Amino acid sequence: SQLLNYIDGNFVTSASSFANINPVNGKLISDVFEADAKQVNEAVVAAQNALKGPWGKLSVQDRAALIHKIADGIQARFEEFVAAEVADTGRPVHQARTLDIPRAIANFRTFADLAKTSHTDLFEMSTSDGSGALNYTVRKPLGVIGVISPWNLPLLLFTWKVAPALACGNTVVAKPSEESPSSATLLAEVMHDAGVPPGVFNLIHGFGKDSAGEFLTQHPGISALTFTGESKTGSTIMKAVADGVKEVSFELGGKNAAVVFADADLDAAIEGVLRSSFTNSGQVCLCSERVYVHRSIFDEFVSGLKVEAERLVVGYPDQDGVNMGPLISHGHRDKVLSYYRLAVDEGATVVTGGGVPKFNDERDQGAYVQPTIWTGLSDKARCVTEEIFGPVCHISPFDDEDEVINRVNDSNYGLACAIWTTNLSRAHRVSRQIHVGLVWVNTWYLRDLRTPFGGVKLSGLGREGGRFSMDFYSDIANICIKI
Amino acid sequence: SQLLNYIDGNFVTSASSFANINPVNGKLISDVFEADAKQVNEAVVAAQNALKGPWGKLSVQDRAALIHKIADGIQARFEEFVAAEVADTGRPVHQARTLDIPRAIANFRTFADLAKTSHTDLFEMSTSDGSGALNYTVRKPLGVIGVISPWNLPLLLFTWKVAPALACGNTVVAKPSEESPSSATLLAEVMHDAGVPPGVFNLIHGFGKDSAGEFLTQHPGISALTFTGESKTGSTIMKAVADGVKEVSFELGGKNAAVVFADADLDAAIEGVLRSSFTNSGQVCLCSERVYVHRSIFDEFVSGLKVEAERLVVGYPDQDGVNMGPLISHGHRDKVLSYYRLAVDEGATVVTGGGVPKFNDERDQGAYVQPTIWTGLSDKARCVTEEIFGPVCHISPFDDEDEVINRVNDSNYGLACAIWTTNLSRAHRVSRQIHVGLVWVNTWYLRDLRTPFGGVKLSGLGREGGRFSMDFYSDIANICIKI
Amino acid sequence: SQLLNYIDGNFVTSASSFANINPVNGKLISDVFEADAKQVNEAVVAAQNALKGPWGKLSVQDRAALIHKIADGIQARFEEFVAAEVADTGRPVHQARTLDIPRAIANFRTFADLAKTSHTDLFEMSTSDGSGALNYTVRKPLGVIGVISPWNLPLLLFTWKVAPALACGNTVVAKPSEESPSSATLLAEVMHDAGVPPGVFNLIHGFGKDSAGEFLTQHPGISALTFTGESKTGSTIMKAVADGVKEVSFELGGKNAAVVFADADLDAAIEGVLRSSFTNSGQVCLCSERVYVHRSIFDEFVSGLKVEAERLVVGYPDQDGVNMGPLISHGHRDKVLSYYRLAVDEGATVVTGGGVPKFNDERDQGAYVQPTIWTGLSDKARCVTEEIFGPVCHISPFDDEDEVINRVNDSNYGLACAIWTTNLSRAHRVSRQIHVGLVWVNTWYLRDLRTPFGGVKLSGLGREGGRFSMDFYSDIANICIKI
Amino acid sequence: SQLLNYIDGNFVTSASSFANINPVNGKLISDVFEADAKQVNEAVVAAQNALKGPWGKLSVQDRAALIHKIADGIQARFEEFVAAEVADTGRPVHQARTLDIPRAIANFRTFADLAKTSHTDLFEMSTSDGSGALNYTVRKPLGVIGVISPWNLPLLLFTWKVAPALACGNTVVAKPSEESPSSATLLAEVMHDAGVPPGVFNLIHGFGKDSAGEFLTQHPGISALTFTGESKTGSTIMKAVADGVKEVSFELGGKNAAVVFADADLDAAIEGVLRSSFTNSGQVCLCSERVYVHRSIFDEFVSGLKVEAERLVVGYPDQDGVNMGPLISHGHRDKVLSYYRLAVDEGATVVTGGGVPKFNDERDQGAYVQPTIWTGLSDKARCVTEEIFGPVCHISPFDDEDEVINRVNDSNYGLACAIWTTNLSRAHRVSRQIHVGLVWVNTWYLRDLRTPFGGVKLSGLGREGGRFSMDFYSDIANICIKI
Ligand SMILES: NC(=O)c1ccc[n+]([C@@H]2O[C@H](COP(=O)([O-])OP(=O)(O)OC[C@H]3O[C@@H](n4cnc5c(N)ncnc54)[C@H](O)[C@@H]3O)[C@@H](O)[C@H]2O)c1
Ligand SMILES: NC(=O)c1ccc[n+]([C@@H]2O[C@H](COP(=O)([O-])OP(=O)(O)OC[C@H]3O[C@@H](n4cnc5c(N)ncnc54)[C@H](O)[C@@H]3O)[C@@H](O)[C@H]2O)c1
Ligand SMILES: *C(=O)/C=C/C=C(\O)C(=O)O
Ligand SMILES: *C(=O)/C=C/C=C(\O)C(=O)O
Ligand code: NA
Ligand code: NA
Ligand code: NA
Ligand code: NA
Repeated sequence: SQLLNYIDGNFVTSASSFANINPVNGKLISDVFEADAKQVNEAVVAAQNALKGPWGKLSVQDRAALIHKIADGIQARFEEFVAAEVADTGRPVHQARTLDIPRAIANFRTFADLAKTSHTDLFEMSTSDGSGALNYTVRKPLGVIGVISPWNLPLLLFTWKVAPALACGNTVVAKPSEESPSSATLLAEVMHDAGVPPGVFNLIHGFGKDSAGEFLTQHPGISALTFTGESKTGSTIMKAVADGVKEVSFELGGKNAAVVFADADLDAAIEGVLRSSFTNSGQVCLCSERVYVHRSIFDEFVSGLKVEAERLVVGYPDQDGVNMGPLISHGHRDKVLSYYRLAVDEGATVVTGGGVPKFNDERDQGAYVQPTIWTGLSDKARCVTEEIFGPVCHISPFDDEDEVINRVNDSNYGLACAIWTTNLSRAHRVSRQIHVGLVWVNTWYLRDLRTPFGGVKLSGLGREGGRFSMDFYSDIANICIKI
Repeated sequence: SQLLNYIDGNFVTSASSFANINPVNGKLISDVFEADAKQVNEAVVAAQNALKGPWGKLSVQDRAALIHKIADGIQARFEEFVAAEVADTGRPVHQARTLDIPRAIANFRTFADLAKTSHTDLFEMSTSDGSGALNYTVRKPLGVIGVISPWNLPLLLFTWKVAPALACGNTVVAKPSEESPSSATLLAEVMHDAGVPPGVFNLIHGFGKDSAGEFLTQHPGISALTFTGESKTGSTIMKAVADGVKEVSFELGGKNAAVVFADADLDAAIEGVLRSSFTNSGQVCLCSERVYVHRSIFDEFVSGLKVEAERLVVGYPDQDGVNMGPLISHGHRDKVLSYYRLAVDEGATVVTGGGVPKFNDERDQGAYVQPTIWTGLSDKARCVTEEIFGPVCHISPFDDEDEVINRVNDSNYGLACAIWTTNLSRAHRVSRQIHVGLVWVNTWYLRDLRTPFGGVKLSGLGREGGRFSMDFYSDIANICIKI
Repeated sequence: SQLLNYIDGNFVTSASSFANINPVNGKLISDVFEADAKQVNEAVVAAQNALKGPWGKLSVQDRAALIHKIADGIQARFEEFVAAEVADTGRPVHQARTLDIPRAIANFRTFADLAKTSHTDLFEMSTSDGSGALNYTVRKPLGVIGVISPWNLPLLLFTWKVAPALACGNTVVAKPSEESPSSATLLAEVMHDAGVPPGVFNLIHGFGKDSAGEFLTQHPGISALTFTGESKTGSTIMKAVADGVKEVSFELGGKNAAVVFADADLDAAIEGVLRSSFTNSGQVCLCSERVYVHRSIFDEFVSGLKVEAERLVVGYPDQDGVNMGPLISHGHRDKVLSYYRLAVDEGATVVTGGGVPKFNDERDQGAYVQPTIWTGLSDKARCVTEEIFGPVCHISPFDDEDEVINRVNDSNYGLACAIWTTNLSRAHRVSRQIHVGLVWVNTWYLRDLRTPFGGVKLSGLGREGGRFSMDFYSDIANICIKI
Repeated sequence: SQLLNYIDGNFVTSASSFANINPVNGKLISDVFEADAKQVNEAVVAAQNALKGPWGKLSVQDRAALIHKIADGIQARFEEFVAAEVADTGRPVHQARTLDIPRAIANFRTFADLAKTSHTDLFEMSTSDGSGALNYTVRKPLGVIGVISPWNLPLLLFTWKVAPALACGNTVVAKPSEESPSSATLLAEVMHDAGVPPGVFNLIHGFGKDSAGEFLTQHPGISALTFTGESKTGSTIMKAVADGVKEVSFELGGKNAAVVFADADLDAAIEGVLRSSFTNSGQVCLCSERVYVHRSIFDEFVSGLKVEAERLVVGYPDQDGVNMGPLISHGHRDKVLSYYRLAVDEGATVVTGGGVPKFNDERDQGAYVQPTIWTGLSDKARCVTEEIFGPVCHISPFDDEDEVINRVNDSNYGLACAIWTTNLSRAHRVSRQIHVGLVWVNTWYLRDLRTPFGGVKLSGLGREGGRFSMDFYSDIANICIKI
């Protein structure tokens, strides 16, 4: 497979290519052409020009119809996108079929609909002469949106940004993770086939520092940079755009906690924490890598989770009953296993997992690790405070509600939290005190696309979703008429 | 000993003081104690702790009531605030009495009221199991808000940030401009007398780089930094908070245009542009330093404006009929005069002004300049493209509507624009094509505090005002209940 | 052709039928089975029951998709719907193709989208015990919506009610005008073929008093009655539902004015008033039957409008260049002609029209009248104060802006007004003073479906459109959780 | 003591008067002049005129400040208002001090605040010529609001309607209950002393039918009628305004249930149903006259409530620990006692009360009744299906969740419901299935004034509160500008 850039209506190669590797077996899947600085310029300039072309003349209704046409395009190639997403990342086929590709479709449809329904405000005011004035606001395209996305939910996160950007009339220069370039490239094909005017959507491949990613953030021609990824990368991009004072929107992961209270449905909570720790092999920014369980049910909770975790099938994306594929790459697995070691050095008890499974086939050339549970670490351990981004959790007992709220909040991060309790007052009382952008009670990662999505502290800045995306991806302009 | 810091409920001095100069005559008004890094730490920690004190326990109704009491406290000492604002800045006593102090009181009242009325959102969704779920959002205090304000509308802009910060339940560490520290110090005494709990509002004095401003900016304990001032300082601040990924809100001035079309009420447009160019001696981020006038009325407009500008009385804040005071400082005076010279060098015709008036009294030791009108420069002239922040405007003819719209938008800034026209279609057609955050038609700087206020490009990031401030100064949290 | 009721998923006849007459030539088009009280009761009960079936279990997104399927079904038979609407009413084919059927399809799509995007409110509050409470609101189906619609824009107005009813999860019993039953019956076929569950949508044919309309109105099983038609009829319906305290929504026509100021674009105003007076042969609740024109342009406006009126082609629905078809029925024509003589008796100058065209072919057996302009009546003339609902307008001069505002507002109706002026202040200053639900400036009947649509005084009560429909066709419930 | 009408800024007598009776002892408190038809017309005409006077030139800020001055004026005479409401109704001094008078003050403050903060909508749209159009909406005063209020919470309910009416710029003609005219007459003095312009607020005394109530209702000069009281009276008023098609808003009582599930905090539920049944001697539209208790806790619950009920002190309004005053009147006690008898006829077990207390003093000439509890009635009994409006409740056991939901909903009414449960899923799952306007979980009659308030079925029409009031008491006008 060859994966090219898509710049100003055309697919183009580059001076340099890099390998896309399948993490299931270590095999080469494709050569990917790295955009250089010149090509990034070309994309941004094309994006700037396209804003003054046909795209800029479309009614909101026409624009929304075309975006639905994009989403029809993905649906018409549904299985091709499933296969591309699975090949890049090793994620289970059922996950790609139920979470990944459908969400990418729903992202475009949801924001296409919002572009049609959304309106703005009218404020009337008195003036000293008695004639009054009126202020009204409009939303306009911000301009060229730079989009930089990660490899953990490639098409979902890539379209989570591209859909609202296009729905708001912007043009886009978008750079997918070098680890998972395939579905974004098929998306370029869908755009092209749907007749999206040239320059409106541009796809550039490559890495971050000293590559397409960095060149994007440094380009004076963009009006905003939306990014999901590692928190320190957020800081770097924020510095990079500072001289342009570009608008920024960041979701930057975290060190999320699950809390299980004594009145929880215990079997429900065990299954739910199994899902929150090990979904996508723990490679969701929302995963619970810290878990607090009331002392009175701690042992029974830990025993039950150990049993469920050792029932997880780890293997081929299409394997019967598969629950976990590999990590995204050998590089990421190096990081995760170095934390597996660190946990033991910090004095953890390894409840289950802690290494890599032996398959006695090509999966041994892949990037698999075992689902892993720890117990016995202090709230200050590095494995309990630093984002690992693997299929792991540490479990600790607690006694008191105010105490556990403090321990959950005692973090430089604050993206998400999951709480288990059957008690009505506790759900609402505790949830509002957790210092994060997203709380789930008796579930996890349940998404209504209209809700504000973002984190606090090192976990991000701004919110996206619903009207928060409609506001971020638009110039909000106030027009005051003296009457 | 004159102007003290206010930290954790105590007025405190510092190791070093600096002079506050009266720009009317260059005399010393007061010594101001410069907060050092330790004192800035102390203020941030105290604000962090106050979030856990009784301030954090107030209901929204009680918090609002207390904010109204701060406003009452300003009103109670109205004329003292006027005298402080006038002493620091030389602004006309009438301006301080009508624009500055009332706006500051209205800032607290409007955001107190919005604190009580504002509400959030309820989203219902279906789920696989048929029982559904609820997402609802809440606003919570962001935490400690760092406020850095400029010297041009001292109390107005300082309260513009402090009022919504308090209304949203935050605590505050605020650093007013070294040039105009008096009214913010009186506001501290007002907070004290009102019984605002210690730590909730903290005042630190000093400069930017290597002083209280830089320190505030780099402190890990703040949750956001809101700033009004020069764009390049905005960029410095954006880099400073980047490692903490702190929320940011910037309004950074610009090079604003006024446009007068042939069908304007000519007398009103001349009066309007006289106000937009010379109010506060041209020291408002919203002033029109570039003016475009349809060729059919260009000479008449220039003639009329010249006559009106030369009627302006430049003098004492309590001078009979006074229109303009001095610039804020000799240092700012030097910048402005550097531009007055550059304008001649760039080939400008000096319709009026272009130097400093000769008063033959103590005003000669202050920082006055003349209101100045230029003509004959090209759209690329430095004097036409760089923010001067003085009482000056260049006037250029135009012929076509699409032409003038392009020349207005050909700028790295985009804060505000004023359009003069009596034509219904043109007003709405042209206003929506101007790439700024704020357009006024047939008026200027007419303010409804509910409206989104901010700029595009180098002129800012984000919006404040109304629900935009309620959002920026709050954590927006989403809570999802599985049923 | 025979037109059946549709009740509980089955097309059914009745003991009695009535004739559907083509107003172009007076010929019989169809027999229509009249629903009796007994069949009305079956529809209401089937609708109640359908709330507890599969319909009531659809997620909002699934309900919206099925509603888009209804719209797809109409589109798939677009030309059949065009032919049906034309046959019943005589409207020009081009109007059916551009206004009527497209708006019916748009009505369903607009409200299906609003069903997906709309959300409700979250209010937090403090309590005595310091634990606080939460109030959240939800939208639920009101229950069974009774829909009674008029003959002037049959499918347009029929679906304007049925679309939001269904979108909000209600079930429906709908009674279209006896003059225009055909497209409603086609809509019933589309609903059936789309798989809309039995009892969700019920179509009952008949008249008002002592027939289907009245019986629907009197049935205790409905939860609301939405109605567009004659004002006195709205009053009757309001009395009929009073004992059940049913929710009601009425749009009741009016005696709308157009105002042409001295600075109007005269040719555009002539064309605009031509359209506002004579569209659909003046059979729109929104038509201008009163026109005020500034004295300085009155003679030229009257002359220009006479020319354009006499250029209108009055003829067959598919005749080349046709502008106007007949009135809906002989009965309506008797009413209109009655007013035409009354105008003469009241002292009117007949500028043009005032009678019936003579075709010397089968159209003479139809229900045609001529477009008619009057001049010289006083503001108290009956022909200036009572809604005629034919292709007529009276034109009167004025001198003063406040004067004409008073004359427009001096009416027992207040549905719409159209104003013509090129002046920015005038447009906003005048529009806000007109006591109507809807003002247009320099256009007429330009519809954005998100806007509140409705009248004041005798012209209606309640608003529909956008969120106004979502609120009216829903129970709004507040749920207060003590924490 | 005399109570006059207040019309066009003047207190005026009438050709007739009637007795205001203290229900504690049947002693005459004052004579009340009964406005006649001529006087009502004079009030409506004065309110109509005042719309064009100084009231109507008020900015929204200035109008709100005057409204707050009205509130201040009530606070300034707080104890007098307390005394007037007690005298009229016999309510405990304590309830008047904490519930009635402060809520009346909060009603004006909350709507004055809303008046300042509320804004409207801007919708942009494409047009066929490519220039587009703008639709913006505005709120204007509806006109003259007719207000008719009941005697159970005289000032609270009088001001609940009057406050938003005035906050929206309307003028008011208000008719308080014949049983409780005092606090409203004091309000008129406050309005007057506050400088409220003549004609803005008019107070007319009298009864319903054939008196000031009915006359208001039939007057063609009002624009709306807002009413809280008996459901049949709402049906009467709806017919009365129907010929003018006036806007109507009704809150019409009900037969509200409380539901106590087995996992309720039993003690809390016992206390909560005590309050919900006997507050204001059960004369609240919101009281729980039907209570369902899970079978497993039924006997315990009844036992507990009997004991708490017999603890209640029934006596003088100022009497030591008084919990209950008398009924409002003798006529009303007759109605209630008649239900006490019917309960027995219908076969009910009297757990407690069921008659009148015996004082051996002036109170024996009052209108006291005992707090009563019944058991053993069927769901169809008249005592369990008809509004008594006394301090009575019937308690019935239930077994299943879906069962009790069906029984709660099996009512021609639907105002409020209180649910008791500690379970998170149940509380949300059950609350949304109750067919009422208002649900409380684990509390009762907890009021956030921003929330929508109203009932379904016979219990009302429309919603009031927050923006629902701002919309009902305003004309919503849409203004569409073609560009
Ligand atoms: N947007 C406005 O309203 C506004 C206001 C004042 C000045 N200006 C512009 O800025 C120019 C210079 O004036 P100025 O020097 O007072 O503006 P400045 O932006 O440098 O300083 C304004 C505020 O920022 C603080 N500050 C400065 N440097 C900082 C730093 N490195 N870190 C943290 N805080 C810092 C200052 O102490 C002051 O409170 C003017 O000529 C004008 O062009 C704009
Ligand atoms: N607002 C509008 O758009 C509109 C539309 C049509 C007619 N009108 C006015 O009404 C006049 C007469 O026309 P029309 O008789 O067809 O209008 P109408 O108001 O009497 O009837 C319209 C609809 O209401 C039904 N209806 C009539 N009486 C009823 C009753 N007592 N109970 C229940 N339903 C009833 C009809 O069957 C039809 O479906 C026209 O001349 C015109 O002035 C207004
Ligand atoms: C009345 O004759 C016209 C009604 C039109 C509407 O209701 C509409 O939505 O356009
Ligand atoms: C009915 O008896 C009580 C009504 C209460 C209100 O309307 C309220 O605002 O609290
Ligand atoms: Na890969
Ligand atoms: Na100074
Ligand atoms: Na017909
Ligand atoms: Na009484």
